[PDB]
Amino acid sequence: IEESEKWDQRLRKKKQTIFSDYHSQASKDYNRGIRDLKPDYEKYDKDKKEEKSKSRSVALYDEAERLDWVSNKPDKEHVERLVESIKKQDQRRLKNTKITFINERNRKFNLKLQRFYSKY
Amino acid sequence: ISNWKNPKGYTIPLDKRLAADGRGLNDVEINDGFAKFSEALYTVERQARE
Repeated sequence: IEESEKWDQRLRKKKQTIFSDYHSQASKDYNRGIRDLKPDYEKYDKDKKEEKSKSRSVALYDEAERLDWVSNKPDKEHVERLVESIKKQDQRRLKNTKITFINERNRKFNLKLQRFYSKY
Repeated sequence: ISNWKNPKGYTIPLDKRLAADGRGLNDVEINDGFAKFSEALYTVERQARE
């Protein structure tokens, strides 16, 4: 049944993925990007476990009055993956984005006309 | 698509130019009173002739 359950999840997601508004478009782009994310490296567990042992006062996860989050300077690997993700997404956009007429503009205009009036 | 002018060439096929008009909405019918009118004119014309 587990394989059938995974097919159920696939078919379930397939009928929600088949432009409405910018509001929902932002969310769909964001959760696609999340679907292309790879979290949980060796860093986060070490950070959770190390400075928590000597928590004399204030917790490492407390942010009501935390101060150090202002000065978080990342490492080279994270910025590198930022740049590669951005470049890949840009290339993906440029990849997906791309006789009744006398000129190429007239052609584009006639195709627009065809799109609007052919029904009528 | 205007029947008068366009700044660029922008050729439009004849079907689209034809579709841009209100000719169909304007009915073309004739009153009933013409039928009785003409026939009366034809009746008296024959009567006077005879």
